[PDB]
Amino acid sequence: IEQPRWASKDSAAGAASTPDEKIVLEFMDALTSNDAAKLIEYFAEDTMYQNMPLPPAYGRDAVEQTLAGFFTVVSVDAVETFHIGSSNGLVYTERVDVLRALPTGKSYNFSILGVFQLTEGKITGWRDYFDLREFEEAVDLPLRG
Amino acid sequence: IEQPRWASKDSAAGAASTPDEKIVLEFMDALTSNDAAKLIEYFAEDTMYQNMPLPPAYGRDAVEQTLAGFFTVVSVDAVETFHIGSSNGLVYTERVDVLRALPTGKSYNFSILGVFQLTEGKITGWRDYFDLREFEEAVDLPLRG
Repeated sequence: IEQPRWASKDSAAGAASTPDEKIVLEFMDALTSNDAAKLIEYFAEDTMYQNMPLPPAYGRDAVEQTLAGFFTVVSVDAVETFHIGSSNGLVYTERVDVLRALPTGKSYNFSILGVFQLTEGKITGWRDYFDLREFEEAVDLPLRG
Repeated sequence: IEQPRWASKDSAAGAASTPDEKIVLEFMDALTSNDAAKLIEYFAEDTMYQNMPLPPAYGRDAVEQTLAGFFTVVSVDAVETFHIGSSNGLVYTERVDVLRALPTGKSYNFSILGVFQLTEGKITGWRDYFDLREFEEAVDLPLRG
């Protein structure tokens, strides 16, 4: 997938310049592992993960459960981060995730702006904002929201 | 509107601390005017506005047309900004917008994360990321995506 017209060099992923920005970019790379056990290592005990506005997962256990269930029906084939930046303890990623439904083989491009909060290098909060119209079809799980 | 559990006092709207952050907050306040003629004044000639992943408006004319059309069928009744922050020339707003359908009187709460790029105090880019599942019903305009 190509770089959008509005992409700004000043905030490109390769220009990450804080420890937290770099950790989040590592996490973005690890997403294609489709491995909840690998991914949960990035989270603190006191944490949350939410695909807005679906019910949020609070605590590391719930997060791991959610990720595991997700990777049961969907593969993250690619993550392209156009922008990374940070402010007042929050890290922002403007990106596209390519998701593939395991039962159907259909692929989906999701334009996503996500916010991360890290405490001592571990994720205490992750909220992704994107259009969920196709997320329902892409994920063979009830959304519950 | 209630403060979400994950809200950080460190990045609260009232703590906006750069000229750009303050401008974007002023624009957030102006949205409830439902007045495209008022709103387009915040924009540069070279600009874009997109509700991801719907077709983008490029140039000031298209943006004003889009805003006018939206305000023909929907009222922005409230904008609650939980977080504002900025980094590498971009401004981020984590917020909820309350939209009301004019033909039905039905209200909708949208959880939105928006990125803004400003040049000399004027909007050069505005992209809102949120779930469009209800946007379709909320807006009595054909979606082009």
